[PDB]
Amino acid sequence: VSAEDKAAAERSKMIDKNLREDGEKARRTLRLLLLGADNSGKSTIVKGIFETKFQVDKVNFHMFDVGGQRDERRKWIQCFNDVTAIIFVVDSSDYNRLQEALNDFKSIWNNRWLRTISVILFLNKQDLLAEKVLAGKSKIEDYFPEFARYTTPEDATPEPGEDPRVTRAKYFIRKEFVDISTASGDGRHICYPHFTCAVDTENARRIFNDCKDIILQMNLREYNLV
Amino acid sequence: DWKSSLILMAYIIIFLTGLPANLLALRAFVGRIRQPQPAPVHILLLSLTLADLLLLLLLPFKIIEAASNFRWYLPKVVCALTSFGFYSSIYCSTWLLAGISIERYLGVAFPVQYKLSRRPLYGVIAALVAWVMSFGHCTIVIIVQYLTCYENFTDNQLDVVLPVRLELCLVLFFIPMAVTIFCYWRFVWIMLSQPLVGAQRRRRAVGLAVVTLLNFLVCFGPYNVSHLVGYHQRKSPWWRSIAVVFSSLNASLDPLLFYFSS
Amino acid sequence: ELDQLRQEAEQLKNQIRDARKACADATLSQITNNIDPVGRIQMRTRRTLRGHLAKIYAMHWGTDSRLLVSASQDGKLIIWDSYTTNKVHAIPLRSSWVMTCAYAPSGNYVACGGLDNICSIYNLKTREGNVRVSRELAGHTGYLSCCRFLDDNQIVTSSGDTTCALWDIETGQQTTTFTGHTGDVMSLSLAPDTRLFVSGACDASAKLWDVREGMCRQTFTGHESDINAICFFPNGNAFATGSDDATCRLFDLRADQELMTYSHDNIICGITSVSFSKSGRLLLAGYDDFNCNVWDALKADRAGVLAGHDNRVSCLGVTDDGMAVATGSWDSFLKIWNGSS
Amino acid sequence: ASIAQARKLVEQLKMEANIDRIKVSKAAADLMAYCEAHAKEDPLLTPVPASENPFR
Amino acid sequence: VQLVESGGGLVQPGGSRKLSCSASGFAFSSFGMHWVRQAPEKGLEWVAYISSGSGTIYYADTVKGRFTISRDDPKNTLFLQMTSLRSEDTAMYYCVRSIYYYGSSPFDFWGQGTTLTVSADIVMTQATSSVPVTPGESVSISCRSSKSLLHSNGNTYLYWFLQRPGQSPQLLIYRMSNLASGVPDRFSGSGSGTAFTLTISRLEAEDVGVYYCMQHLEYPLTFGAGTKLEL
Ligand SMILES: Cc1noc(C)c1-c1ccc(C(=O)N2[C@@H](c3ccccc3Cl)SC[C@H]2C(=O)O)cc1
Ligand SMILES: Cc1nc(N2C[C@@H](C)O[C@@H](C)C2)c2[nH]c(N)c(S(=O)(=O)c3ccccc3F)c2n1
Ligand SMILES: CC(C)CCC[C@@H](C)[C@H]1CC[C@H]2[C@@H]3CC=C4C[C@@H](O)CC[C@]4(C)[C@H]3CC[C@]12C
Ligand SMILES: CCCCCCCCCCCCCCCC(=O)O
Repeated sequence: VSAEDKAAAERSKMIDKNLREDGEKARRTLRLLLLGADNSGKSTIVKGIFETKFQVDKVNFHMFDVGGQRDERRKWIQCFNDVTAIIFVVDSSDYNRLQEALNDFKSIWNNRWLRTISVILFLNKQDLLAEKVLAGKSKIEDYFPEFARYTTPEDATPEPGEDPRVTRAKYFIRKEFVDISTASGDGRHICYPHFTCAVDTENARRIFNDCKDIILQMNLREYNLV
Repeated sequence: DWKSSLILMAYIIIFLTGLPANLLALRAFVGRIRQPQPAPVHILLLSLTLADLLLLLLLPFKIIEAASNFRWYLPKVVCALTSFGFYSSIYCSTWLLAGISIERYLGVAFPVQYKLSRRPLYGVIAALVAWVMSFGHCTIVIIVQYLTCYENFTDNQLDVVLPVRLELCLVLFFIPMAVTIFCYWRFVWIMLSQPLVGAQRRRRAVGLAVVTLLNFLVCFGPYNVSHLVGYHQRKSPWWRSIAVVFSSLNASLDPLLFYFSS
Repeated sequence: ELDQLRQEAEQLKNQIRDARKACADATLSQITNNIDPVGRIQMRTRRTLRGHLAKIYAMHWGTDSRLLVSASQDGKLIIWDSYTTNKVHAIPLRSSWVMTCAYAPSGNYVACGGLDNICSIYNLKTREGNVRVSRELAGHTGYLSCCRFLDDNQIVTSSGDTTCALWDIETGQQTTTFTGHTGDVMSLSLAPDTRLFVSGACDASAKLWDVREGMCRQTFTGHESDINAICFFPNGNAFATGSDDATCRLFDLRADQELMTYSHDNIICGITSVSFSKSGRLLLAGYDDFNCNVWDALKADRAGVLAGHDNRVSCLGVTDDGMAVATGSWDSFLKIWNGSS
Repeated sequence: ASIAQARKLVEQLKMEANIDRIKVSKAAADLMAYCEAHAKEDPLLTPVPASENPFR
Repeated sequence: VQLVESGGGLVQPGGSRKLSCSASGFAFSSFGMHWVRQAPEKGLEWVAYISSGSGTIYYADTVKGRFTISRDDPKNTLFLQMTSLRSEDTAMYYCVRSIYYYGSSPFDFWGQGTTLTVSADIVMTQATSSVPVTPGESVSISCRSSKSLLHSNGNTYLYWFLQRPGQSPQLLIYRMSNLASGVPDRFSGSGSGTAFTLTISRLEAEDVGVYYCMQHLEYPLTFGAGTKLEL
């Protein structure tokens, strides 16, 4: 190598050092992906790309709400193949648009690229769903025939002091989403369903816990232990 | 004799089962290392495969030693080099397994921190520490030696070999054994305490960790127990030849648990 | 009104199909049967341009055939020196969601774009010695999928808003827009003469546009899935598409129809990148099966496999002199392939 | 509105239909001639010697 | 882009002095920096060189030990600690910049200069030193190296610089064939590995000056005595 080719190699080494430093700095933040519908309320969860940065337990999170591009979440979802998780906010109070939400979740779950990306499902608008169930004007049996023969499973966890009807409705929605999630994947990625009241401040904690579990599973896979 | 024939059969079976498997594991781990951002456990696994391969290359010398019954052996230089390499690779594998246990415990007790803060430098330093603690100790022993192929020792030499064996046990096995036992016990208990949202094969991993701990305690256990037994009896045990067979069995069983488990 | 128009459209499509059938006196496969097969193309990884820390979606060779620019989610736009594996520049992009990159024919400028819906033009040759963004071309309502330079002042970009645009870098506004697609445009290829270009969209169609007139000339509907990549034959009278249904196709601007289909039963994954050789006899084609396949463009016989990548091949380009083939994959690697004699 | 939206599609289809289309055989022959006429200048179809290879 | 240097005056022989080069208008951290001295009524002589990041440092054989080069990237300033000032150091010191990457123009901008008055090398040979040339006609300068400057990479590393009277030298050609930006088309470079020629198609009053040819191929960096153009 010449004297001006040695200096160019030195410059390339400096460029590589700066690249390594930038990669080390950018590897310390966990990236997410906000998905949902117009009525889901995905923006008010943690309380074209609309990045959102929040930190919990000294861990930096980066939520990428990809608005703007306005159709199926397709042909740009390949970029979010290295994200830690996908937050799928769904409005569980509107039964009319519920089936569209289940179809969207099925499409996202069965994606060829998101075959290893766990989905953190948030059943948003819990208070509205409870009010709708209590009123009785709107019945889920009209939209979902399977709800007529559905009953709350035994050994459940109805921690809030709520009526069985609200608990039964919530469990039915969660069961539908879980049955959609468990039909494929073979355990490579799993869905974490949570209930959000649109005023809860523990959404960040739930996301952190689910991301910790996902990262533990990835570490397990890295050890050829799973 | 029957014992020599059994030892030779075990040695040849171990070599045949290990050399292709270890070569495949070495190729796979080299490929993983060349991939961007290797984990420390990957470097530790690469070093473990290198140590296992180094042990396996000198296995033919132990085979011909068993065949000749120490009666007919190559010159002293070859014996001193091969025994040193074998006994140093044993302890290098022991310390590398101890390091892999630490990495596995770290990646489960602190998942997010392990994923964020890990660097290949930690694995490189662990591999260097293992290599030093094994090879440098064996080099010091062989240097003090110079300043049947180490089968028959006189009474004068016994008073030197037995305390050195005690040291090479209490410092080169009991520390790696303790850290491996602690790390795998914590791994198993933390994993059992984990309420995996779904069935993601978190029981097979616990079984594999238990199997790996048992493999460690069965392969490197009796060999180093023989050091204490010989020190207590003030005479080299006669079953060292069969304990080193179990110690070398780990060199072939490692790719089964670390690479071919999946 | 609406009913008659929907019908008139159907009868026009039927007329186009009948004209295409009438002009199809023969087929390219049966015409090119007496030519000797190219054989087995053996290619070895001459260089491995490593240094990216994330999955690559784009690369482009310089006109000198020595410098190439690569884009990745790491957030950098490296200007590699392929001969010596040297990073001439490392441009930090504002948005890491970059799926396209380009190299100007003069070599002075590069471009990048992606989910930010903005084409950023960077000035490589600056008196300050650094690379600074000379112009940010905003005005697209969808993610940018491909951007190509006409000259130092004009650049054509395709976005996921079913439109392609011709830009004026000096001004910053769309000189001409290209409408007609009904799906996300995923690739574009400028003709050798840069007076015409083609775009492959997700509606399984390819449209031949005119940069000056601004109107679509011909359409090509032969695929069954989204067209992830499109190239252009060196003579400028044909082009090759690569879709998600694991089949390439060779359309002709004069016969207005697909000539041959490059498919195999063993391959079920879609094509991500397509580029021709300098002579046009070879058709490089990346695939999601971590492999790149070399297709004999005249016989549809796989003449080789460029299997050296540990992840999906996303970008692929042949040098201007045809001396090398560079393939980029999601494993953050960039390999230069060259034949051995 | 839909009338103008369809009218535009009808006009585009009419414009595409009324174009000059040569025979497929002639286009295939032209492509074959181009491929066979630049074969010696293709460093991938015909590999160059390692002396002239810049990536050796 | 502007380099201003200060810190050079009258120094007693055997003393010490430090030169400071203030850099502004460009990315100083990415540019390799040289020091070039020019004795009165004499040609340019290379002194020292510090790369980007201060990785490699190269000094001339006539200053090694006595002089040291250092760069303060954060404050954009280049320095030369000149010790044991002999009476051969009585020359104007320039602070040239040089970025090295495929296609770079090394030695692009030369600083203004600071006059310090102390009370195995490729020998380039610019035979002619005085040329009576009248505006309008073509003139060709001609250097000649001892070692062929054509490396295997294919690049002939010879640079051509013109100094207008009472002005800092300006690069006209890089790697012999290449022409520097801001440089008129008429200046041209034609080269052979041991013979190098610079031709100006039209003479201009601005063009008249002393033209110096340098080799960047081996570390010691030599400049030809130069060819003054007389109007
Ligand atoms: C020191 C010294 N001075 O005199 C004598 C005798 C010794 C002496 C020799 C051997 C040992 C001894 O037990 N070893 C060492 C060894 C054995 C064989 C080949 C290489 C080595 Cl390094 S390493 C492993 C250990 C073992 O056998 O398992 C201890 C002490
Ligand atoms: C300070 C230190 N030492 C390590 N090794 C362990 C053994 C195998 O080798 C020796 C040389 C030291 C580490 N190994 C790993 N994986 C880490 S860590 O950064 O991921 C990490 C940091 C905080 C909490 C949990 C972690 F997992 C780490 N850190
Ligand atoms: C202890 C004995 C038996 C084995 C010693 C081998 C060790 C020292 C050698 C062998 C292979 C080497 C590794 C190969 C390449 C890499 C990848 C690089 O990104 C970090 C350094 C790292 C990880 C090297 C660290 C040192 C290394 C692990
Ligand atoms: C064979 C090498 C054995 C050496 C063992 C050293 C292990 C060092 C572990 C340090 C990791 C950081 C500990 C947890 C930090 C925290 O509290 O979060």
